Amino acid sequence: MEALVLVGHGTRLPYSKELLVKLAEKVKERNLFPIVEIGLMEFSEPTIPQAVKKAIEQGAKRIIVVPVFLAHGIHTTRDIPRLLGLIEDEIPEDVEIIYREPIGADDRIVDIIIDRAFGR
Amino acid sequence: MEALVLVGHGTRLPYSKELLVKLAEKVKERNLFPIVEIGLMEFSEPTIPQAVKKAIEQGAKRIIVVPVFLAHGIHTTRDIPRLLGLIEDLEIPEDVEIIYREPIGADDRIVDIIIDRAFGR
Repeated sequence: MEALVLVGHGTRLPYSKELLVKLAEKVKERNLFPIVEIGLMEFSEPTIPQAVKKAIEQGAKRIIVVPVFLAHGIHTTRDIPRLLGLIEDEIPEDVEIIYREPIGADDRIVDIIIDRAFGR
Repeated sequence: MEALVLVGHGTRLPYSKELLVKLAEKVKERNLFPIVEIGLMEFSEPTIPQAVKKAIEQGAKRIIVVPVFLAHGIHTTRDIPRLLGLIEDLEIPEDVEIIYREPIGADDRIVDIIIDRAFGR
């Protein structure tokens, strides 16, 4: 009934898509959602529309889209919302898209940054 | 003696720089480092070279540069390392040493954050 779709930038290099895959893999083993799908905005498949369609196919009526970006930007305020038909200018059913918020300057980002400083 | 320099993409929108600022503020409040500086790769000040120079001025000899990016990419493999003179293409004293660190990557804590975000927390 619920689907989590992780969505990321995507690059020509593969590292952007490896991350999303890894993250999706880690959320799967937490057994929080029935369906979990990734979608990359550019250069790589699956594409955001592809992910959403796949989630619908597996029977989800709540599609939670989470933007895996540190900071808001044009990609999150325009590009992705369009792709999701949340903004004027992929057509869903009676299903509902719930577009969530980016990572932002979470306390946990500070935690991670500190470890990185020390090579952990 | 040691400086943490947080380095980010930078955009024409301000959100990227605000992120860096907030993070730097939080690191300051943890009292782990003497000098803490942010540098944005494009479109904004301070610039990476500016941040490194500023850190040297305040007297640091260990410059820890952390790339605040989720994933490696050309910006972290090439652009930033050039700006740091770590890779053949501003100018660093013999006294100081750059320690270029690693990105966030698919940390367990990123999964934690993602879940909270999914729930509107």
